Amino acid sequence: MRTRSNITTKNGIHWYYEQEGSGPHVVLIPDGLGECKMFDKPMSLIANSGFTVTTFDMPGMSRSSEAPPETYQEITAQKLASYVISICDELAIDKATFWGCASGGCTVLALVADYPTRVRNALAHEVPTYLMEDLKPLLEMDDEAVSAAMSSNVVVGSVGDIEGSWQELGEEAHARLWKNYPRWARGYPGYIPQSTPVSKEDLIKAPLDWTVGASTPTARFLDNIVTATKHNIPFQTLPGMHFPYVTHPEVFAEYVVEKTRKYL
Repeated sequence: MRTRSNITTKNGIHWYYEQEGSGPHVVLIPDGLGECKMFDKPMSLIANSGFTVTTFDMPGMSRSSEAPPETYQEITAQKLASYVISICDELAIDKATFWGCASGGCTVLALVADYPTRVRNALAHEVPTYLMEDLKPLLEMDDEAVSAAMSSNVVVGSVGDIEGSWQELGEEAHARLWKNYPRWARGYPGYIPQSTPVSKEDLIKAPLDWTVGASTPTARFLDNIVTATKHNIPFQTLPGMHFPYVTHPEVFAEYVVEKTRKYL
């Protein structure tokens, strides 16, 4: 039931998307790197609970790399939500549950803020509200091969596994990732965190549950816990850190299907 296809929305982004299952829609928005191979394992498990799961590579990244620059430069949470709604329209996805980590978490919050009608329920994980110190070196590195190396060693710091779950993403996926690192570095950390709608009025326009990785240092996403606690957004930790769908696919699937059926 795992269909793979491509499609172009009228904003010019030539997406690569995947779908599997039948039931209510559950969309898995990738993180900054925009590689939906990271959803390959848990997507089948989420679909096996009776849901149509949709995922895709993000504009300018991986197999969605055929996109205009603005879609991967000076990126805001509102730009990304605009792009996610466009493919959602093209796939007749009327309303869905949205997952998003990091930059994808900004996207879901922007979806709740500006497209609440379209979200049955949102789940955000480790959303950046500020520019993190260990990201600053990556910001405006002109050599793209140095940028990829430096970016890739900041990202594996954020992955919470050192025994192959990162490696078995494949060599094709890690090749696509190698081109993605410099493009993400130059478009996201200097532009997406300030745009994240964590406004008190913006978080309640739709159901939202919030998570942080159980093993990341408290100071990193402390703002996420305070923001979520100050506005009765349900908050919880998942295993691992920044990529729980990569390091803990089964527990991640149970969380996703638990939170979606709770609003069905």
